[PDB]
Amino acid sequence: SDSLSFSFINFDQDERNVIAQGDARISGNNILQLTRTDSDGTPVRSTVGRILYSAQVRLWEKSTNRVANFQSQFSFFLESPLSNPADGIAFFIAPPDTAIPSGSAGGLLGLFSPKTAQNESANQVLAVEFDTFYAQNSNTWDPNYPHIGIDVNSIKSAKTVRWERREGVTLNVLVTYNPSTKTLDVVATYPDGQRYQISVVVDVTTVLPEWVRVGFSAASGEQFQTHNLESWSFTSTLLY
Amino acid sequence: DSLSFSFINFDQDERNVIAQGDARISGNNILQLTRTDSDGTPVRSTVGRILYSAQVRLWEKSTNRVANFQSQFSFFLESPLSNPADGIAFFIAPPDTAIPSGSAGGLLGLFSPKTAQNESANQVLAVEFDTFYAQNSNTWDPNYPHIGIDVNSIKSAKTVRWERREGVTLNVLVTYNPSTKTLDVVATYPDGQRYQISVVVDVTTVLPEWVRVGFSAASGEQFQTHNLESWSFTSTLLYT
Ligand SMILES: CO[C@H]1O[C@H](CO)[C@@H](O)[C@H](O[C@H]2O[C@H](CO)[C@@H](O)[C@H](O)[C@@H]2O)[C@@H]1O
Ligand SMILES: CO[C@H]1O[C@H](CO)[C@@H](O)[C@H](O[C@H]2O[C@H](CO)[C@@H](O)[C@H](O)[C@@H]2O)[C@@H]1O
Ligand SMILES: *[C@@H]1O[C@H](CO)[C@@H](O)[C@H](O)[C@H]1NC(C)=O
Ligand SMILES: *[C@@H]1O[C@H](CO)[C@@H](O)[C@H](O)[C@H]1NC(C)=O
Ligand SMILES: [Ca+2]
Ligand SMILES: [Ca+2]
Ligand SMILES: [Mn+2]
Ligand SMILES: [Mn+2]
Repeated sequence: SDSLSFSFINFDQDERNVIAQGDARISGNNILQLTRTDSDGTPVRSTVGRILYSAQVRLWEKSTNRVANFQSQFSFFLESPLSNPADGIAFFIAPPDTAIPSGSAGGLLGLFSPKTAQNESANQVLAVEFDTFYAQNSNTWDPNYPHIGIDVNSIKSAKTVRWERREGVTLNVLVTYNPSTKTLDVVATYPDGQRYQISVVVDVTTVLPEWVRVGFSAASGEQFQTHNLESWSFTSTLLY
Repeated sequence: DSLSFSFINFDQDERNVIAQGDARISGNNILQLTRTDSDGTPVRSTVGRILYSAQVRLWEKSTNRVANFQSQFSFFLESPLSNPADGIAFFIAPPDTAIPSGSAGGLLGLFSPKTAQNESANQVLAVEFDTFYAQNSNTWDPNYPHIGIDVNSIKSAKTVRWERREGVTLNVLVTYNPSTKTLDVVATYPDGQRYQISVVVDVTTVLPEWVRVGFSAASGEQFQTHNLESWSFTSTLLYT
């Protein structure tokens, strides 16, 4: 597999190329609802939901030293009745058999396990998070404000940019990886043009195995919010 | 909504290919569809096929959408025979398509003998590169080597005369334009010799909404290797 690209303008309830994990569901409105809701559609506590595209991505090839670029465009919105809505949605890359880690329903966003969430040598996850909950005595790894973060085998982001949550408002996001500069880029924009940028230098060949899957994860612990992905398009090309 | 992938060559640890029958990846990273012996010599009575694992949304009734697609591939054939058989085809079929019974020969791994010329029993769209045409056996063929477009029948809706070139790679582009409902084929040899064949066909009447795409080849009493060097594919669903 030298390249893979796909696009979801919206989500089909009869979608064939998605792996749904945990509470992830596609609504009759063609929205992917990651975290669980009750019978009235209200977000609930202690829920994790993830999707992965079924086709695997060859992110790099050790035997010829090729490394893939990639680009992921998506838009999402969050809804909650709470003052401190939690926990956040993330675009992430992980090994093809990745499953929801134990104890990940909360600040670990469905991506990490508590005893190893800050130990990079125990993880294989590259993620772009949209973190809404940052209480310093529980989400201790976080900056003390909502943020967009790039996670490199740790729930403690290698870099963050301050971010404003907007109840029910769609955020459009472009994540790009340039192999030649080993730069992972993140641009996020609200409908009014309000923008957020963040980037890090990361060598994916030391962070992830050669074959990966790509997708999204969201979680709520004691505090909750819905995490609604509306669209997603991805592209990756393996290059010398 | 859309999908694209490419194989510059074939990885022996591929994850997104469904192989059927005798298809395998060689040490040169070539997809060898039909069976070969231990010296790489073609053998009788063999079918091999591959399908990309991710399913293609070829059309959607409820939104009156039909997808375009393009398939770019290079293959070469080798045989010691003066009448080498039977051919390779790019094809599209329902997602659970399996090698039909009796299809190791002129049916190209695509059709079953009883139903091979009965469009009412088949769900196959294919572009075939047919090297064997003996009129008392492959009665459905024209009496010469040919490239043909097959619509639910081994009897091509249209063919163009073609020349087989031993061991030479043929470059093929197949495109489907849903606004003109035209499937066309441009095949080119390295010296520039070109072949053109096209058919007005409405995919919504020949194939289900969800399909898989790939290749098939076969040999019956006569034989040849059917070697796929590369394949790139893209498909986008558009309003019609
Ligand atoms: C109001 O709940 C906060 O305080 C509780 C007790 O001090 C914590 O248990 C709780 O943490 C859990 O929920 C948060 C928010 O969903 C989550 O980030 C964390 O991982 C725990 O699951 C929260 O801090
Ligand atoms: C030399 O074999 C030819 O004549 C034989 C006797 O009539 C046929 O059996 C034979 O047909 C089978 O092989 C061909 C070539 O591989 C294939 O096209 C056909 O489907 C049969 O499997 C061939 O015509
Ligand atoms: C980090 O994880 C590694 C194994 O992946 C382990 O050997 C090490 O003890 C861990 N370090 C800490 C501080 O937990
Ligand atoms: C053609 O196929 C259809 C559907 O399988 C079947 O009903 C019909 O009897 C066939 N006609 C023939 C055998 O010519
Ligand atoms: Ca957090
Ligand atoms: Ca034939
Ligand atoms: Mn964070
Ligand atoms: Mn033919």
